Amino acid sequence: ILYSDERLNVTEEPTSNDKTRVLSIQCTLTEAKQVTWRAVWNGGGLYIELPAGPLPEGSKDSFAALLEFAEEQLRADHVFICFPKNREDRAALLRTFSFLGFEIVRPGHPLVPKRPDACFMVYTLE
Repeated sequence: ILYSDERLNVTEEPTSNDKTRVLSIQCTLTEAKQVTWRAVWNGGGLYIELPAGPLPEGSKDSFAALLEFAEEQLRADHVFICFPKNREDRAALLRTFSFLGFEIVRPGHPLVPKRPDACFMVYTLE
C-alpha cells in the first residue's frame, strides 16, 4: 500500500503480524530537492537509514517537515536518523536537529565497531 500526498509519496511494506517491517519514503524537490529515502519500522518507533543518498545540497527545514508528517500518521516519537560522513553536512544537521533534544551515538558492530563512519542519532517523545 502506497499513497501520495503533498509532493510526498510513501509505500508501506509490512511483513506478517509481528517483527519489524520495511517502508520507503520518496520526497520531491518541493524546495528544489528530490531524494529517494529508505526507512525501516522498528517497534513503536521510526528508523531512518541512508544507504547512499545525496547528503549535501539539501536543506534542513525539509527534513523537519517529513518528520512531522510521519510522526502524525504513525503517532510515534522514537525517531532515529543515521547517515554517512561525506563532507560538511553532519555539523549543521545536529545544530538544528539539536533543537529537539536527541542524543548522539555511534554504531558498533560485533565485527566492525567503528570504521564505516556513520553518525547515528536517537530521539524519543521529548
